Amino acid sequence: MNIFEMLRIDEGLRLKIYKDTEGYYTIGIGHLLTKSPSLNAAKSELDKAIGRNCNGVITKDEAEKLFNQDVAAAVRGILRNAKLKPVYDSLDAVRECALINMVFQMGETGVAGFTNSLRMLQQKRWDEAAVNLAKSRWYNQTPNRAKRVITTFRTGTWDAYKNL
Ligand SMILES: [Cl-]
Ligand SMILES: [Cl-]
Ligand SMILES: [Cl-]
Ligand SMILES: [Cl-]
Ligand SMILES: [Cl-]
Ligand SMILES: [Rb+]
Ligand SMILES: [Rb+]
Ligand SMILES: [Rb+]
Ligand SMILES: [Rb+]
Ligand SMILES: [Rb+]
Repeated sequence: MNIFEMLRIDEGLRLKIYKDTEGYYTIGIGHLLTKSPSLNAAKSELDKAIGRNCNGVITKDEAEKLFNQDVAAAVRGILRNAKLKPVYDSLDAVRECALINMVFQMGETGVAGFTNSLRMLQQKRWDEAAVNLAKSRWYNQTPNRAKRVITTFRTGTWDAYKNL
């Protein structure tokens, strides 16, 4: 298990534009296209992302291309974010994956807002952090995915993903 396998479990793979858990147009492995309700706006974003005439459909290789961009950019953005960088650097490589997962799902700014949980993580107060992380819209709206991510933070193991 690694970050790619983890997010592939959590996000799935779809080759046609679809609506994510929040109702937003998405494709591939959790590649958010737009929050607009206009499918045409989503289709324009897609063509621009891939560099061709897709009208809503991509290949697996293309989906994987966007996914590695998105993971790379999540890591890079964490390391440029003054709130998230110290926490990332303080964490072991398994727990880092949980942080990348959260940023992938809810964006940098959203994760950086978990001030109290981030402090508990940097303090290595794992069960306290886990309790705090669950007190969130995040957890309420996607509780099974959040449980998996939280278990990864709490334990530093892949127990919540091994054989998914
Ligand atoms: Cl439209
Ligand atoms: Cl993009
Ligand atoms: Cl604790
Ligand atoms: Cl709490
Ligand atoms: Cl869920
Ligand atoms: Rb998804
Ligand atoms: Rb996403
Ligand atoms: Rb729509
Ligand atoms: Rb580290
Ligand atoms: Rb905050």
